[PDB]
Amino acid sequence: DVQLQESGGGSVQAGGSLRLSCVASGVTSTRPCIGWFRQAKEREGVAVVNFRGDSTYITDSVKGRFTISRDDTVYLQMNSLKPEDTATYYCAADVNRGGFCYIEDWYFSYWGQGTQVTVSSAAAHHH
Repeated sequence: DVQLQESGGGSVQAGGSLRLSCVASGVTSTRPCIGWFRQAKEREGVAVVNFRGDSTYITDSVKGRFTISRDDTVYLQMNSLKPEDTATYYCAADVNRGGFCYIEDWYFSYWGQGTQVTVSSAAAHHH
């Protein structure tokens, strides 16, 4: 199996930033498309990146604040965070599309355990 190791979650204030990472191991043939998904509600897409670094985002609003990049190690840089960005973030892999990507979860067969991201309003935030 492809194995996915997530890191970089935490608790921040609204307007803050976090950088998630996902490291894929167990890749023996096709390098995977790596995607980030989140679930606060149903699971939803965020962004995906193909084996050569080309990215696709769920919406323009998301693309304006988050950036996905690839070194099989992928980063999701999250800026200008909204309270509503609070969720468990999951990385996922698709090795059945030649290394290329779709944004939808039904193309992904390997899932990380999830990493919690908590974004608090100014009134609620404590270090």
